[PDB]
Amino acid sequence: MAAMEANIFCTFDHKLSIADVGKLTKLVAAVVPIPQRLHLIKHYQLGLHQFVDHTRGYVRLRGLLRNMTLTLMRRVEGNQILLHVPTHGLLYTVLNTGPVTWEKGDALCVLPPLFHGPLARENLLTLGQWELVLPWIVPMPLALEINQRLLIMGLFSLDRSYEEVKAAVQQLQTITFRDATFTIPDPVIDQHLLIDMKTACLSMSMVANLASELTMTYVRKLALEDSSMLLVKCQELLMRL
Amino acid sequence: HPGFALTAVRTDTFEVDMLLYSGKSCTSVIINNPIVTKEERDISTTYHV
Amino acid sequence: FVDALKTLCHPVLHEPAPCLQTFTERGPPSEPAMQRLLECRFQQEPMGG
Amino acid sequence: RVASGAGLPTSRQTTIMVTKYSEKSPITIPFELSAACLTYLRETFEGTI
Amino acid sequence: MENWSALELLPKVGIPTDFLTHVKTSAGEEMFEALRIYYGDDPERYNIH
Amino acid sequence: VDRWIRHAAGVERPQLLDTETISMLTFGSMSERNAAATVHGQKAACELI
Amino acid sequence: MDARAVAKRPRDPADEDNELVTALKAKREVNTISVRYLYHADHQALTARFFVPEGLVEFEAQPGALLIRMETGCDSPRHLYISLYLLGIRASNVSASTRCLLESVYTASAARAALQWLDLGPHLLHRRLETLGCVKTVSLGITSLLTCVMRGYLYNTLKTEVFALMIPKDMYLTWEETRGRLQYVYLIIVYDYDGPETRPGIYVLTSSIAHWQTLVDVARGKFARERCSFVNRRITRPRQIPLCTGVIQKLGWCLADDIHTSFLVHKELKLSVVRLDNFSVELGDFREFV
Repeated sequence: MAAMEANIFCTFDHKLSIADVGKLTKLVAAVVPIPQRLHLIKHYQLGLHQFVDHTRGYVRLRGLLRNMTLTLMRRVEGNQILLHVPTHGLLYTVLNTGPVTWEKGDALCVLPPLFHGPLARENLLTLGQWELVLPWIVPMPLALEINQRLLIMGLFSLDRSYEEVKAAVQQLQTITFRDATFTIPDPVIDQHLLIDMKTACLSMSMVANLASELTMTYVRKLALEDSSMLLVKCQELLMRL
Repeated sequence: HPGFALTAVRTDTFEVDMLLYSGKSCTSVIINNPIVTKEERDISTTYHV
Repeated sequence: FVDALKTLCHPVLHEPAPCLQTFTERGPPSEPAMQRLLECRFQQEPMGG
Repeated sequence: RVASGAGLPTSRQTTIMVTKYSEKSPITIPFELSAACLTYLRETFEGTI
Repeated sequence: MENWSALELLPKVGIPTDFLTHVKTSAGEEMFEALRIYYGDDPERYNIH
Repeated sequence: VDRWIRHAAGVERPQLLDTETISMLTFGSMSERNAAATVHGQKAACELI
Repeated sequence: MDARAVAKRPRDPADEDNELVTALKAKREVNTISVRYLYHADHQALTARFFVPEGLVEFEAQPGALLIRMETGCDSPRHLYISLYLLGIRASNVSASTRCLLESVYTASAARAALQWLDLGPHLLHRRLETLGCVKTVSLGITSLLTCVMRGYLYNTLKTEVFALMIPKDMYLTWEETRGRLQYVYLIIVYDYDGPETRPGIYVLTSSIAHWQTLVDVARGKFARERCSFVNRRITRPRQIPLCTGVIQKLGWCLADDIHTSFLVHKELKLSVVRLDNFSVELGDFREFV
């Protein structure tokens, strides 16, 4: 066949205001995925919007976003966009779409956006009932704790009264990474979390049947002999003795 | 015969010829010169125009 | 009717939980003329006496 | 607008404005050349029939 | 959106029109993308900021 | 009851791993082997109790 | 640093005469060797020569076949370079007819050593192997010196022909019903546990999936049987610490239109194998998983 293309041209169909083509000129070198990967793509397949559904689930997005072909936008103009498919190991600039500030040397991750809450960006590039959603690029630690929060929401959801789950989800969704707050957009328990519940409980239970007699006992051995701040809270999570 | 009745619907596809009509200078079609992008697949070079 | 058995017998034909949500969501009608239809009080009573 | 009669309300003139727009629709055609075809196209070996 | 006044001031070419259904119908049934009609004489054309 | 319904209506054991059901919830796999020999062509019908 | 100097287009090496020609033009000496044009000068493929004893050449004379090192104990034969086919005799996936078919083909002490060194170790198979890439340009002597690609396309010298990856048909598997425009090839060893020994079952699983998490999620689908048998052995035997139940390593990619059946032809022994045609090699690494 024709091999996978490095340069991909995107064409909009809806009439582009002189105001809005200027948003894409400021949107250059952004991380925009496509599922298709042909040479002359439609605008419909740009970005994450096509995967919005009535389910309104965040994990569906986290899961479908993993399969999409990440592309870096390039050489925007009237009538044309030129997405580039990056090659592994080669350098690229990356525009900072999200509010999160990027430390030097930090690794980055791609997760669907987490709206601030009270405020939203105006320059959505909505047109024809087609909004331009793009995935957030976040530092690795924030992308870790967003998933840890989501999984804890999924594990706590079962075996708990539905009113208790409201109180937990009301706080598990807000994240104060790097002094900014963020909120997961409609995190919902689903089948997509259910299979991960099964794999997490299975791996975490097979962990319990692999630690040696001394490996579990090390904390007891440590606290009975030496104490520090780290050990105080670990004495707490150990429930009783 | 049970109490209810059925009202099956059924779509049917017909292959067909179609006659378009369009007036003189109904549309202008502005064009530019075609451009030739090139890639190298170690084994071959595909170009697109 | 035997030919229809592959769809008359599917559970989604025989479970009204999806229908009850849409029926309860709208709720009682606001019209006064429907009101005579609205009110009847089924009340469980012990069989002792 | 035609002039109105006695006892009938008259017609105020009505300016109208409208706008047409262009629609974008480019095309693409790939042709590929095998590296064997390019290597003989430029490089020449011992010139042999 | 589309700026109107400068259309009512810029020398326009002039062309015999043709639309089935009196222009006001095709302005009323949204035949064209952008449109506006004013009945009297909008003094907005005279204002030049 | 499910065994006896599947054996009567003539469809049986459509069991797909949970990884595949999650994918079918979107993509909708083409889970129908075609006839050994179709002399007529595409077919369809629907059903409204 | 002049304004024109940044303005210059990048200069491709073919536009400049070869470095040997740049010396000979300066010093004018004329050797018998034809340094007018350098061969192998356009090769994104990276390669390595491996001496492989003549007992393992069979079914590798055809260009395109995995090379996998196999560490075994004894310091004298530090390693040994198994093909993918030679490893099929040990696999439980392979047909008994195919297994008894190709097992006759490896009737050499050098190859039988491989079965012995496979049986010898208690530790799991996936540990001992390290994939090296694919055969091309068999030296074909009393001791073949196989050229093996570490990265890039397999093809002839002069790019006159593209060697194709050959994967024996019993190992080849596809999860999906609608193939993507491009799809990655992964090699998958999967232990199914059993009393006397945990017998391995090899597979090669082309798929458009690239993400590791989604890939292993779909993999546990078919391998639920082996995974549950691993969990069952975990409780059946105390003080037994069996580890991972399949292992996946990214083997490269192919365009998924290239895939089609074929057969290898050797010693008048036809062998049905799937044939990825323009298979670029991009090695990964074994990734343990439950």
